[PDB]
Amino acid sequence: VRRLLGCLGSETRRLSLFLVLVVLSSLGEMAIPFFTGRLTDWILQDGSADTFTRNLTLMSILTIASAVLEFVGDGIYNNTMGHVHSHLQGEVFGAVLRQETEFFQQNQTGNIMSRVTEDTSTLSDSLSENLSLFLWYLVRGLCLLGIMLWGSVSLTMVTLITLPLLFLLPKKVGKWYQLLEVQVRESLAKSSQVAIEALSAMPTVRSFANEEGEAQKFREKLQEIKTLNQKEAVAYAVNSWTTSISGMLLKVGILYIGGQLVTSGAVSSGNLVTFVLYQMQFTQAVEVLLSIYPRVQKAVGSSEKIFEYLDRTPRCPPSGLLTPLHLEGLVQFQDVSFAYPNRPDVLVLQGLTFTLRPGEVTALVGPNGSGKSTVAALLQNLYQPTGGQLLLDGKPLPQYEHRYLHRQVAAVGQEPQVFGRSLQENIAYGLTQKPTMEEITAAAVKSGAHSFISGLPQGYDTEVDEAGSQLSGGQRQAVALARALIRKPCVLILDDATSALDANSQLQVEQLLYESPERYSRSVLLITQHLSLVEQADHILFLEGGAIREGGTHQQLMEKKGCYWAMVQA
Amino acid sequence: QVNNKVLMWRLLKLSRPDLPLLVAAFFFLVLAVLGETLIPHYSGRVIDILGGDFDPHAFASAIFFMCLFSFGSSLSAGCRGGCFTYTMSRINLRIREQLFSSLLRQDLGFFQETKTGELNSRLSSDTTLMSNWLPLNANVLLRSLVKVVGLYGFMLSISPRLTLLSLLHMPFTIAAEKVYNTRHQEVLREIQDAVARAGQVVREAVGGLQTVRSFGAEEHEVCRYKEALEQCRQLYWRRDLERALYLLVRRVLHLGVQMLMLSCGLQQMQDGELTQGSLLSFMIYQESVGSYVQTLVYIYGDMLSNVGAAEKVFSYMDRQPNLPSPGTLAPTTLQGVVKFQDVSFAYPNRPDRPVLKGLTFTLRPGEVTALVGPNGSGKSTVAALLQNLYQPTGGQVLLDEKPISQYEHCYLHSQVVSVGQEPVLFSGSVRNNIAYGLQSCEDDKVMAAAQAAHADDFIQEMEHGIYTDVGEKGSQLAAGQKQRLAIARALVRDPRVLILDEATSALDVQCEQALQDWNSRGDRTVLVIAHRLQTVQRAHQILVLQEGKLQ
Ligand SMILES: Nc1ncnc2c1ncn2[C@@H]1O[C@H](COP(=O)(O)OP(=O)(O)OP(=O)(O)O)[C@@H](O)[C@H]1O
Ligand SMILES: Nc1ncnc2c1ncn2[C@@H]1O[C@H](COP(=O)(O)OP(=O)(O)O)[C@@H](O)[C@H]1O
Ligand SMILES: [Mg+2]
Ligand SMILES: [Mg+2]
Repeated sequence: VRRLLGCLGSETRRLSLFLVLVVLSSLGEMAIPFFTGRLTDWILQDGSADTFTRNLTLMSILTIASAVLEFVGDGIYNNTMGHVHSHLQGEVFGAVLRQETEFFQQNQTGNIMSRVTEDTSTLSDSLSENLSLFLWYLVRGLCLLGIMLWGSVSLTMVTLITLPLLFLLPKKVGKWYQLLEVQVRESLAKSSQVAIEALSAMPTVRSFANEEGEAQKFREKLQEIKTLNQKEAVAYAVNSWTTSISGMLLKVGILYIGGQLVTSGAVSSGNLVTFVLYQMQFTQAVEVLLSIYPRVQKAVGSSEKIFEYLDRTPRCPPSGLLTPLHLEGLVQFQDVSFAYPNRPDVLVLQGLTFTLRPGEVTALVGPNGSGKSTVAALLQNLYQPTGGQLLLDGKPLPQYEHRYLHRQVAAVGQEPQVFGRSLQENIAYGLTQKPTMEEITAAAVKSGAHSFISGLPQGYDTEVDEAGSQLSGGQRQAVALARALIRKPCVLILDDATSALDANSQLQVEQLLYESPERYSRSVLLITQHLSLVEQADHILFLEGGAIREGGTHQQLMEKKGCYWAMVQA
Repeated sequence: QVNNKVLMWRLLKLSRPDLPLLVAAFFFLVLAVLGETLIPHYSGRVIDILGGDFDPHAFASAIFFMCLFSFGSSLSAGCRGGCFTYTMSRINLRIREQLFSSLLRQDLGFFQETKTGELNSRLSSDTTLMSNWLPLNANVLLRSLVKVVGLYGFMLSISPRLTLLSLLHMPFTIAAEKVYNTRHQEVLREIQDAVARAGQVVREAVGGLQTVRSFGAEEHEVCRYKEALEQCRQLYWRRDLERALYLLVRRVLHLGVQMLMLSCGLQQMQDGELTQGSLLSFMIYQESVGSYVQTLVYIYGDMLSNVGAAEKVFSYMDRQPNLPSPGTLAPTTLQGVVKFQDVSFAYPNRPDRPVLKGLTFTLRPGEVTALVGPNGSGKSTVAALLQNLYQPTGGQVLLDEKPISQYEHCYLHSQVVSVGQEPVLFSGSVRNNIAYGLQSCEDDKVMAAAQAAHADDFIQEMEHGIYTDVGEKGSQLAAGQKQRLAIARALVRDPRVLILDEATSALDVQCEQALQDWNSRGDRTVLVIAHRLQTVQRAHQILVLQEGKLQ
C-alpha cells in the first residue's frame, strides 16, 4: 500500500541501518556447517595441527558477532515500530473528534471504540511480528542459496528444481481435504437444527410421548454423517502420505547425485557434509516463509480499511479566524429554522425571533416535548441553522474562533456530566491555564459548592468515578454551575439548573441572577419549569411547539389572558 | 487440582470402544518415528563409504535401504493420521447422541428456564471443540515419548562420551525458561493496566463529547491521550527488550555446547573411535532433540488448559431429573372416568405465585363439560394437569380411584390427547404430522380420520395425496390456519378423553367434534374450553373459572 509505506517515511535512516545489521548477522550465522566441512576434511587428509588452534577460534568469533548484531538489529526494529504504533494511534484519535456530532448520535459508542482501540493495536502487533519474521528468514534463505551455488553447481540445481514439487502437491490434495470436510460440517449443522426444532416444542412432544421418534430422527442424520467422514479419514491418509514421501525422497536424490559427483572427482566428501547441513536449514527457511505470508496478506487488507476511515471528511465548518476585544455579548436570532440532520424530511423548528440584549433576562417556558433544549444547543456551535441567520456582534458563529467562542459562551446541559478527575480539575475544565487557588474558591462560593465540600475530609481534591456514583443529583448540578461560572462567560445558558438542586442553592442563585451586579456584563437564557424564578425576567417567551406563540413581560401576559396564565394556575 | 481429575477420568471412559483404533494408531506412530530416525543413521553410512574404496554393490544397497525405509515410514505415518481423525469423528458422534438421549428425559422446568440458544451452542459447537481433546493430545504425547527415547538411544550407540556433553546442558535451557517466564508474566500485567488506562480516556471523551464540544476542550482529550500512549509505549519497549535478551542468552548457551561438542568430536575422531559419517549422524540427531524435549516438558500444562470446556456438557447430561416414578396400570378395560379434588398446583419455576386454588369437579363417560375464564385464570393450566404434563404441588388428580403418577408413559398419553391455541407443526410430510406419536398402522387410518372437520378440500385440490411436504413452522398450511390438521391428528388415535383448549371459535360452523358428532358413541368424555361465554349446545355441566375458583 502506497500511503501505508508513505506513513513510514521519516524512519528511512533507521530502516536502512536495520537492513545492514540483518545481512551482517545472517552472514556470520552460517559458519558452523561451513567450518565443519574443512576440519573434517583436514583430519582425513592428515594435515597440520597449526590450523586447528585457529580455525575453531575464528568460527566461534563469527557466530558470536552474529548473535550480538541480531540482538542490536532486533533492538532497533522493536524501538522504531513502537514509535510508529504510538504515532498512528494518536493521529487516528484526533481524526475521530474532528467530525460533526451528527456522526455519533449516542449510538456508535461501540463501533467507534472498536475501530480506535481494539483494531489499531491488533493491526500493529500483527505487522510488527510478521514483517520481522518475513524479513529475517528471507535474508537467511537468500544467503544460503548464495553459498549453495558456491559449494556446487549441479546439486543446487537439483534442490531448486524439486522445490516446487515439495510445496505444490500438498496444497492440491489439501484442497481435496476440506472440500469433503465442508459437507461434514454442513451435515453437522443440519442435524443440530433438527434436534433443536424437536426440543423447543417440548410440551407438544411430552403430551404425545414420542421421544423414540425423535431419537430415531436424530440417529438417521448421524448414520449419514458416519458414511461421509469415512471418506474424510481416507482423504487425510492420502494427504498425510504425500507430504512425507516427497520430503524424504528429496534427501535420497540429493545424496545419490552427490554420491555420483564425489566419486567423479569434482568435490570432496567433506563438501557434501556442508551441503547436507544446508538442505535442512534451507528447507525450514522456505517453510517458515510460506507460513508467514497468509498473515501479512490479510493484515495489509485490514490496514486499508482503517486508512480509508482516517480520511473521513466532516460536514461542519472547521473554525474561525477573528479574535476581538470588548465583546458586546448580544446575540440576535433572525428567522431561524432548524431541521435535524438525522431526519431532514421533517422540520422540528421554525420561525424563531428574539434578541438577547446584554444585561437583561430572557427566559422561555414551554410544555413537555416542545423542543426547547435544541434551541440552547443551537446557541453555541453544536449545530447549524438550516435556513436562518444567527448573529453574534454582527458576525455569525463560524466566523469566530472555536476556542475563543466557547470560552465566551458557557452552558450547562439538562443532564450534567461529571468526568472522572479531581473536582478542582473538573471545576476548571476546558480552561487554557489553571487559575489560582482563590479563584476556584470564589467560583465555588458563588455556585454553592463551598457550603458542602468543606465538610468532606478530602477537601477540593476528591476523586470521582466515571459517571455519578460519588456525587449526588444536587452535587452534580452544583459542580456544573461552578464549571460554567469560573471562565466568566458573556452569555450564560442554564437548562434545568434547579430541578434537583437544593433550596439554599436555589436561594443564592436568585440574587446572583437578579440582585448581583455581575448580571450587567452577561445576557442569560433560562429554560426552566419553576414559576418562582421568572418573576423578574425582562422578556418571557412561550414555546408551545415549533414556533413562538406569544411573548412579553410579566404584567402584559397576565393582562392579555393567554395560555401563560392557564399554565401558571395549573 | 482435584476438580479436573474427575472430568478427565469420565472423558477417558467415554472412549472405551475405540481402544483397537488407539492401539493401531500407537503402533503406526512408533513405526513412523522409527523410520524417521533411521535415515540419518544411513546418511552417515554413505559418507563413510564415499570417503574410502568405492564399491557399487554396497552403495546401491545403502540407497535401496533408504528407499525401503522411505516408503515404510510414509505409509506408517499416512495410516496413522487417517486413523486418528476417524477416532475423533467417532468420539464426536457418540457424545452428541448420548447428550440428546439424556436431554430428552428432562423436565419442562429446564426448557423454560434455559434459553434454547444456549442448548444449541452446547450441542452443535461445544462438542466439536471437546471431542478433539484426546486425539490431538495422544498424538502429540506419544510422538515425543518415542522420539526422545529413540534419538537418545541412537546417541549412546554412536558415542557415550560425546552424548554426556549435550546431556549436561539441558538444565541451562530449563533454568533460562523458568527465569524468563516469571518476568514476562509480571510485565504483561502492567501492559493490561496501561491499556485499560488508555481506554479510560476514550470512555470519557467519546461518550461525553457533547460536554467536550460545548466547552472547546477537544484538544485536551487529544493531549491527555498522548500520556496514556507514552506509558503503553515504554512498557512495550521493556517487553521487547526482555524478550530479545532471552533469545540472545539461549542462542549463546546453545552455541557453546555445539562448539564444545565439535571440539571433542574432532579430537576423538582423530584417534580412531569415530568416522566422518558418524559425526554427520550425530550432528543431525542432536538438533532434533532440542525442540522435542521442550514440547514434552510443557504438555501437561497445555492439556489441562484445553480440557476446561467439558464442564457444561457433562453437567447437562448428568443432572438429576424431576420426573416422578412411573409404574403400571390396567389396560384391559377402561371405564373412562376422571375424578378431581383439592388442587393447589403451582409452577416449580415460580412457586411463590400460585395459579390454581382449591376446586373440585368430575368427568363422566356420558357427559361433556365446559370451562370459561376471562384471562390468566388457568385456562390451559388445568389441561396440563390431566395429561400428566405437570404434577401438582398440592392435591392430586384421580382416575378411577388411583392417581395419575403411577400410570405408564405410553398408554396414558395414547388415551388422553389435547389441542391448543398454537398447534405446533413439525418437519416432514402431512401424513407424518397427521399420525405423529404412532409407531405404525397409520396407512389404513389416515384417510378415515383426516376428513373429520370439513372432508378434504385443502389437501384434495393439489398433489392428489397426503404426501405433500410442509417444511418448518410458518408454512403453506391453510386448513383453518393449521387447526384442521391438528384436530384430525387427535382423532387418529381414538382417545377416550379429549381436551379442547381453543377449538371451535370461528370454525364452530364445523361442529363435528363437540357433541354426539364425536362423543356419546359408547362412552367418551370431552372437555371444552372457551374464552367468551358462548351458549353450550346440548350442555351437561357448566363451569366458569375466575382466578382458580368456580361456582
Ligand atoms: N439526535 C437527535 N436526532 C433527531 N431527533 C432527536 C435527536 N435527539 C432528540 N430527538 C428528538 O427530537 C425532539 C426535540 O426536542 P428537544 O430534545 O429539543 O426537547 P427537550 O427540551 O429536551 O424536551 P423536554 O420537553 O423533555 O424538556 C426530542 O424530544 C426527541 O424526540
Ligand atoms: N409457561 C408458563 N410458565 C409460568 N407461568 C405461566 C406459564 N403460562 C402461564 N403462566 C401463568 O399462569 C396464569 C394462568 O395462565 P392461563 O390462564 O393458564 O393461560 P392461558 O389463558 O394461555 O391458558 C397466568 O397468569 C400466567 O402468569
Ligand atoms: Mg428538555
Ligand atoms: Mg390457552
